[PDB]
Amino acid sequence: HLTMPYVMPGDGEVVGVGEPVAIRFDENIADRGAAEKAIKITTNPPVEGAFYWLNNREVRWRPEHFWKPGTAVDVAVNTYGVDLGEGMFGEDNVQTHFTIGDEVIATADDNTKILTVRVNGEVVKSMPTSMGKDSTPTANGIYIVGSRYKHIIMDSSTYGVPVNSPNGYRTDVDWATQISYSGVFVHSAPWSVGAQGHTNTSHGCLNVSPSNAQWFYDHVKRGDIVEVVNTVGGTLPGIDGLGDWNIPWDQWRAGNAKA
Ligand SMILES: *SCc1ccccc1
Repeated sequence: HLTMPYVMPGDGEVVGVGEPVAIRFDENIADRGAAEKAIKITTNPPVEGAFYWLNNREVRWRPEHFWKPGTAVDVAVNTYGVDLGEGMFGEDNVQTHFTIGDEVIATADDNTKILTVRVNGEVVKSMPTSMGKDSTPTANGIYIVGSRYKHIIMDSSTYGVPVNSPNGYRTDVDWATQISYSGVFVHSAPWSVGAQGHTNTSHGCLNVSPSNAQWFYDHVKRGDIVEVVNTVGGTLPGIDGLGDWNIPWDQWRAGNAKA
């Protein structure tokens, strides 16, 4: 019984200031503490960080605050032959190096209905946006940018939710940047340009103009941050998959290796 670790982000990547280290196993880990002790993270400049498990197969490590731009990170997952509990052994090691890019923080403020992109503190874009309508609102919180798609079909049935049901949907969109595993995206919405900056019309996604969505796709990278503030929604879950920063540091740091 072997289990293979997979580390994100990829070796040689540049990622945003929000990117956690992720170590994800292809089997449930019975002894989380054993996995944690086998994983060594080196930072330059050196920063404290801590492990927190999103579920039984994936642990994350990050610092208290967003990474400092230019930080170099080395991840040594020394799991080959290590007993991860219930007679499961690590199949191999993984060794990954990556670097933190520029500080890119985009804030969507429902009081202004503008998505402002700041690069190292400077506004580079101000994008009118239309967010989730009151019945399906966009959650407030900190979102980590994930994958991007030039065109993607978003079908609720991907999440076990029938399309012709209350929480259902089926649409195709261009220039989509993923910001939660729950299915929140920044994307092109030419049909809501009138409403962008004025009225929330979406199902939760951040609708922007075709040009702004393409800009986002081209220039915002994995690990950059989107913050949503002042909506009528709740808070993005800490264990979403891209919601890691919504867990306060004191809780994160304490971890969940015994849970
Ligand atoms: S963008 C569609 C969507 C539905 C539910 C939750 C989040 C996003």
